[PDB]
Amino acid sequence: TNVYADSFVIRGDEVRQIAPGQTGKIADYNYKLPDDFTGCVIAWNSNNL
Amino acid sequence: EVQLVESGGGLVQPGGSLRLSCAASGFDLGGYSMHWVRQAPGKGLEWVAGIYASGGATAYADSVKGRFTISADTSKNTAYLQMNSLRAEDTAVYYCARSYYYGGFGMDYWGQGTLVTVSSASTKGPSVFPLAPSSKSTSGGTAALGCLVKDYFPEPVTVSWNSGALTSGVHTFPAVLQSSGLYSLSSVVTVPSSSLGTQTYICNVNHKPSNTKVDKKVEPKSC
Amino acid sequence: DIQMTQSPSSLSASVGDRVTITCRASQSVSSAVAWYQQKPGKAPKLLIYSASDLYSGVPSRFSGSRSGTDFTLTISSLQPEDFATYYCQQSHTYPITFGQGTKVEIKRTVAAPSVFIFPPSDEQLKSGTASVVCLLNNFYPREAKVQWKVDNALQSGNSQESVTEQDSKDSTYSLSSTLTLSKADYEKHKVYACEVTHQGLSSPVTKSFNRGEC
Repeated sequence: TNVYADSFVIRGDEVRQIAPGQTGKIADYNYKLPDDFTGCVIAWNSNNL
Repeated sequence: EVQLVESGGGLVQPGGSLRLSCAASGFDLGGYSMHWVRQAPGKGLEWVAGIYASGGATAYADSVKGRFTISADTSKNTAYLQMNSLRAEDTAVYYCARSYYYGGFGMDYWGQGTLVTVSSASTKGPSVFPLAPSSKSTSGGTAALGCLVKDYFPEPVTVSWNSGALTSGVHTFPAVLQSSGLYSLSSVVTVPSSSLGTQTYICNVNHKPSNTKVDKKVEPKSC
Repeated sequence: DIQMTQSPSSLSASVGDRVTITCRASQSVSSAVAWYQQKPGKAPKLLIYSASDLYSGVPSRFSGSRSGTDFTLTISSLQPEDFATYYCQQSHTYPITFGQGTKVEIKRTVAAPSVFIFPPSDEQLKSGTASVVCLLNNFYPREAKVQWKVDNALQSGNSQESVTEQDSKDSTYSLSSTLTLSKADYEKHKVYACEVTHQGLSSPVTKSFNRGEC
């Protein structure tokens, strides 16, 4: 019906929190995906940008 | 690499004062709060004060309120602690540390700490008393000679035996403070017991701040 | 004025074992708790900030989590360099208050001390005072004490103790207890004794002397 492209810039150790069913500073207070989430999370180091 | 370099420690008489400094390198002060933390010998950490470098505003712990004042200078890129009307109660290692913003973030990087001491006795050299060995049978066939290093101020005192030659079997305690306002520590040397009448066992207590030492011979007593 | 209660006061775990330490604020402090490690002669170092965020330069071995209002520091697998007293502070609001510290010990084989007693000597008594000294050498674990007796009665309020640092290889330590008497008090009793007790001693060591003996 719809596709949503959500985006932001995080630390390397935080890529592990961008998933459904997670806990951690981002997972609890900044960005969440639902336990029944249907989607893909892609992340890439942008140190030169 | 980030560095916090402390300076300005020393010995202060009750009612006196001392200004401590902590230089920053590899980072600015702006955007961060500079903090002071006190650690009395034998104790954990206590917050003293904090200043927001980009603010100029400060906050203080009740334990130092009124008595201590802090500041920071972003041109010099250094933090300061002004301690007035110092008491024996204020003997501690004084640390500098950094955190982001006014609060909500832990202190990340710490300097190494400078010791400040206060006492009713501004200074004393040590004296040393003997401890006799057991003359009874022991486990392993070992025995030990020792001494008590007493009534000195300030701490540290380094203790070794036989002018630094005997480190083997040497066990020393940190000093504790006595009712005299002065420090004392115990020490022993444990060897096979027949060695106690063969080897040299002199307590060598070294106290650099007063340019002094005590060389005390300890030997078995007849008993 | 929010205080930090910590438990256990000390924990024993071997190298490769898992360590958990709990910090309990007396009031709400949000998620602004920070954990520190300190070595003798060195500055404290931040391990964790904002409850669960790992600090740069800190190994991944240090991690933690919150459940309800309880925050726990976990060392996933102890290394020889992870034995320290760990401390909590609360940065949420001012003043910053620190806890007492939780000590992590190596969990070495437990054993009794070599025990020596030194009755006040004639030479020591020249001061007009008496000091009875009992030493427990090279034992393990860190927890130990001396119960003193006089004329086979228990003593109280007239003793002091000091404890040394743990050995760099075996983490053993010595404990030294003393009694303080004026010469006049020394003269009022006949039998003095040191009762040594701790976890590794199956039968308390009792050392004793008669007044004036050695």
